[PDB]
Amino acid sequence: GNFSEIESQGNISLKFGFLGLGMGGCAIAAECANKETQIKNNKYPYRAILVNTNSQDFKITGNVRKIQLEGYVGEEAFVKHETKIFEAVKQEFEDRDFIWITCGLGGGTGTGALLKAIEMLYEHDYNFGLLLTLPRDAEALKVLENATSRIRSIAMNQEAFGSIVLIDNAKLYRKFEEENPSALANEYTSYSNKYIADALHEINLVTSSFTPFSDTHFDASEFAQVINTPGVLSLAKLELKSNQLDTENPLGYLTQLGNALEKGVLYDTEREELESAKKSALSIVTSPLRAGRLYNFSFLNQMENFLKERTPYVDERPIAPYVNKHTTKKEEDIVKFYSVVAGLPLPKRVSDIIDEITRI
Repeated sequence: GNFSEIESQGNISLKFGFLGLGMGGCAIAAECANKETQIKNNKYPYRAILVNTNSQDFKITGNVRKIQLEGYVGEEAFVKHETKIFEAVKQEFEDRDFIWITCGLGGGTGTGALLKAIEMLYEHDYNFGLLLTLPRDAEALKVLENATSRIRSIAMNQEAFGSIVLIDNAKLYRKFEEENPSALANEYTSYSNKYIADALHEINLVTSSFTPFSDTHFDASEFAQVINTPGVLSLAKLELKSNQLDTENPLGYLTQLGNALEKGVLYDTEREELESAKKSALSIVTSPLRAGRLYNFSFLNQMENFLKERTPYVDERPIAPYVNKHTTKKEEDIVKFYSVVAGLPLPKRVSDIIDEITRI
């Protein structure tokens, strides 16, 4: 999670704002807003407004704005402080390009308050999306079936806003374990918030920090397009050595790429759900020496066909080759892939719950 080298010489594509709701949501939002970079004249690129009831845990500059709902978060308390909530949005997010309403599902923040925030930003013409966590415990999602749940209205109105970035806590916890086998569970949240913040910051950075090798780009404007696409969005990342990108024995590297597309950075996507994507963008980044030998029609055409067959309904999916002119000798043979796939369907676990609600 250290992008100091890339930052000093690069930039971010979108000035993100984060509207956190509830503990988990506010925790993620705060972490993103606390983000410190070496980007020149943009030390703290992200801003956040944290909406939560009063609490000591709430223990979480000037880039952050806290809004207490008292109650010492439900639809009622949200609506009862909506004027102050919106005034803070009006005063803190004027220079933002995109707002992420950050909320935990199955947690202590109802979908009722979530829908009200979505209605707010929509009625006021903001560019915004959803950054939502799914609980490690399935049993926690049953809350979505409760009498006051508005998960169905949110799902049915996906076209009103941008991408829904889902975060699978079960997934991040395992990465946390396999990563830090000696750490205590009590340390997970910290790691998690940081992983989420880094994932979003990384793609935001990569899309405005390197030199395009061709006329095909995955730049700030294309990133904006994808991020503003309705439906679920999945981020994927892969690093390989030059010697594996052998277009004559494509299975090694393509197997790795296909696996990365399904086992994303924050959520896992089924082959059949990916096939359902509406938008797709992918960037490759490597050294000047490697770029010269790697970026030819054989490789790029092979890449285009592979991706086309996996996301058949994507109108135009750019394969954008880039060169990191600042690549060290040690990183010289490394080839990095950054993928964004948008307009994905909601995952089965959530989708089954919505269908149950429609029946009822």
